[PDB]
Amino acid sequence: GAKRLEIAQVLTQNAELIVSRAANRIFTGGSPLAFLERPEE
Amino acid sequence: AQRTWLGDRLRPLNSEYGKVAPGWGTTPLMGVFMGLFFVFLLIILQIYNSSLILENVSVDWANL
Amino acid sequence: ITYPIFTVRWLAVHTLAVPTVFFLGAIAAMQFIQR
Amino acid sequence: GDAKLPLWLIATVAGTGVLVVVGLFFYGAYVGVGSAL
Amino acid sequence: MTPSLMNFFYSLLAGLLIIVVPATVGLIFISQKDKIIRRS
Amino acid sequence: GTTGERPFGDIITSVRYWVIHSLTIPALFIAGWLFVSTGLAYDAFGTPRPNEYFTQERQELPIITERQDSKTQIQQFI
Amino acid sequence: MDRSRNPNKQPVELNRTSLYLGLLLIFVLGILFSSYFF
Amino acid sequence: MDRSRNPNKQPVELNRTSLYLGLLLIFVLGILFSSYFF
Amino acid sequence: DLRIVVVLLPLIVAGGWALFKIGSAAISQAQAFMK
Amino acid sequence: GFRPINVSRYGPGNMTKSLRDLSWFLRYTTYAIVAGDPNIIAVNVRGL
Amino acid sequence: LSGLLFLAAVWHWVYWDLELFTDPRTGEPALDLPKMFGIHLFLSGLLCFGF
Amino acid sequence: MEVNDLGFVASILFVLVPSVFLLILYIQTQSREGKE
Amino acid sequence: MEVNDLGFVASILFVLVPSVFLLILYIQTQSREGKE
Amino acid sequence: MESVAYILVLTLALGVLFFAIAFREPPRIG
Amino acid sequence: ESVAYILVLTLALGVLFFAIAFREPPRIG
Ligand code: CLA
Ligand SMILES: CCCCCCCCCCCCCCCC(=O)OC[C@H](COP(=O)(O)OC[C@@H](O)CO)OC(=O)CCCCCCCCCCCCCCC
Ligand SMILES: CCCCCCCCCCCCCCCC(=O)OC[C@H](COP(=O)(O)OC[C@@H](O)CO)OC(=O)CCCCCCCCCCCCCCC
Ligand SMILES: CCCCCCCCCCCCO[C@@H]1O[C@H](CO)[C@@H](O[C@H]2O[C@H](CO)[C@@H](O)[C@H](O)[C@H]2O)[C@H](O)[C@H]1O
Repeated sequence: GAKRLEIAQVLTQNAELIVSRAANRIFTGGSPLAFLERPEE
Repeated sequence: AQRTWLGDRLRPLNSEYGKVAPGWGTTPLMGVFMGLFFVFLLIILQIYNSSLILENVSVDWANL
Repeated sequence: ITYPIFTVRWLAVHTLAVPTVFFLGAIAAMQFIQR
Repeated sequence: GDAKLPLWLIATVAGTGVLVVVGLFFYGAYVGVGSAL
Repeated sequence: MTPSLMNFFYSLLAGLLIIVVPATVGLIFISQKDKIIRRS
Repeated sequence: GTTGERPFGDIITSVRYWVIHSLTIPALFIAGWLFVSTGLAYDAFGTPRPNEYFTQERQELPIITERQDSKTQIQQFI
Repeated sequence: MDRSRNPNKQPVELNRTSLYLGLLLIFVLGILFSSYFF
Repeated sequence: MDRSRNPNKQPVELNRTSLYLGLLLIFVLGILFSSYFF
Repeated sequence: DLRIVVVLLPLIVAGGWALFKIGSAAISQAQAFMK
Repeated sequence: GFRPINVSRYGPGNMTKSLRDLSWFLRYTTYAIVAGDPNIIAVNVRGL
Repeated sequence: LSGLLFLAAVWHWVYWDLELFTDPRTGEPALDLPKMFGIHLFLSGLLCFGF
Repeated sequence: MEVNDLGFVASILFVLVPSVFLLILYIQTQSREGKE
Repeated sequence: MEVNDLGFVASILFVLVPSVFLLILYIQTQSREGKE
Repeated sequence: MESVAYILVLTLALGVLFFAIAFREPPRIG
Repeated sequence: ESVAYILVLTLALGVLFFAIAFREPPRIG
């Protein structure tokens, strides 16, 4: 579980970048991550 | 919001607006193309002043 | 209480004062010499 | 340090130190290489 | 090589070597020593 | 308000400033005296001496005729 | 293909006293430059 | 001796299409009379 | 070129007084910011 | 037979459900990693 | 040409919001400038190489 | 070619100063229409 | 007496056509208040 | 001189011939 | 040729008169 938290502790701060890697291959006309309605603090 | 035949061929050229490269980006590629460009501007300013005069240039009215 | 000795302003005030009184010693000597 | 001395006193001797080096220049217009003498 | 090109080329040596690298090393190797504190 | 460093009325009030300025600002003053009493500013900077304007071969108020070379002419102008 | 109405075009608000500044400024440029046009 | 406010001064109502008639009428008088001023 | 030698001799006694009289506190200020 | 879809033909109200799913596909992946069992991925995806 | 420029100049004054000037994220009029700089200059890059 | 030397003064004030009189009076009506 | 033959065209359009521009915009503005 | 004085007032009359056709106000029925 | 100044000078003097009589009176609020 100490290793399993470290996998989440690499993915949680990298999740905002990883959708911009993901959505940029399936979407063309607009820079999509800005269209993401992220949950606010 | 009026669709034309014109505007359905350029809306993929103007579909996105704030899509942006990540943090600090391709800045120093643009920096080293700038520093090559300022040196190129500094060379041609003294080609024309005859202060980096070379052989067989002779910036003068003896020309073609 | 305690302040640092050298700072940016120690270099800001010495520049245009080290070439001031070295030039003030220059100009005060040139009137004593003559043609 | 506690060796502080009244500024006003050294306001004089820096001020007349300024006064003698601009008073020497107006002496220098009247003898020397630019005086036409 | 021409005697006015290399007299210009020695400037691009010296205007680099005196002005630029003692600005860059002369800024970033003192700002990285005196780092500001963000923890308040 | 404050800046972080020592104020100016706290500097000159300190006697440690005047031990390093009883022998230094006269020392930089006398170095300017020797820059011209030895005549080094005549040689290092390009100032003509006040006997060496006009030579026996030259009374004709020197100016630089040609921009392109401009370095053997001053040595010809002495 | 079909017209609409603009959600735009704010009007202009040149004041009474600001007319006097602009009318004077053209007339000093009138009495300055009319000699040079002759 | 003391001022007041007018119970008067109706404003003017020159139409958009009536501008076109007046602008055309001056311009046909422009192209008519400019030969005679020369 | 002996005359350049005598004119920098007040330049080097300027900094030569700067060594002995303050500089014990300067190395402690050079000990500052952990570098 | 796949082509990448354009946003202008798709719709902004149609894609605002789309882009939050892409975070949600990995948000439940980060949930399942610390949960130690991939059951929550393998039960909220069947027939999606 | 300036007559054919002026007749096209009066066309865009009466017709705006031609589905090209807004983002899909909301309906406010806003146009992408750096993607358009790549298509302005590529036409000027073609036209200098022609010249 | 001969010319009267002053018609270009005359037929530039004959065309403008009644038309900018007329161009003054159309704008005011537009403001009134607006109700501002 | 000599003259440039065209300054009276030039310095009658230099003074008028910005001032009747300015005289358009005051009567633009002042007629908005007045309770239509 | 005079030759541009005719062509000015001609094409300024012709400009209103374009403007009154296109920018006629719409008549509304009531 | 000569009455083009005295045209435009008296318009410059005329606007000096109209700024003294017909100024906007500044009302305190
Ligand atoms: C690289 C750009 C460039 C440059 C330098 C020139 C230069 C020239 N053209 Mg030209 N031209 C170009 C592009 C360029 N052209 C293109 C793309 C077209 C097609 C539209 C034309 C079409 C054209 C025609 C039709 C004609 C010319 C003419 C001319 C000549 C005179 C006009 C002049 O001085 O322009 C100088 C222009 C510039 C200096 C603009 C450069 C803008 C730069 C990129 C701005 C960036 C500088 C930057 C802010 C500085 C900081 C850098 C660094 C210090 C950090 C000259 C030889 C005319 C002529 O009479 O000669 C035959 C002529 O008839 N050209
Ligand atoms: C092809 C067609 C060509 C047409 C050309 C038309 C040109 C138009 C140029 C008009 C300029 C008119 C200036 C308007 C003036 C004006 O608009 O009022 C003053 C104006 C007031 O601005 P505010 O912020 O108060 O805005 C309130 C609004 O009501 C103003 O519109 O301030 C300025 O505009 C500053 C710039 C002009 C300041 C000029 C004052 C200095 C000169 C003083 C007088 C000279 C006396 C000299 C004594 C020797
Ligand atoms: C010292 C200063 C000198 C300054 C001089 C200023 C002079 C001003 C003179 C302006 C007159 C402008 C006319 C306005 C015209 C105008 O105001 O619009 C038409 C106008 C409409 O009146 P209405 O009853 O509709 O009123 C509605 C209001 O909005 C009008 O103000 O009817 C008339 O005024 C009739 C008289 C003019 C009719 C003229 C039409 C005939 C000519 C047609 C065009 C010619 C084509 C010829 C083809 C070959
Ligand atoms: C090239 C330039 C090099 C020259 C540099 C020298 C410039 C500085 C000049 C000296 C500074 C001016 O000196 C100014 O004197 C006043 C006296 O009223 C001081 O005022 C001081 O008064 C007394 C000291 O007895 C204290 O109680 C007080 O707290 C303090 O403010 C100011 O703090 C100082 O700003």
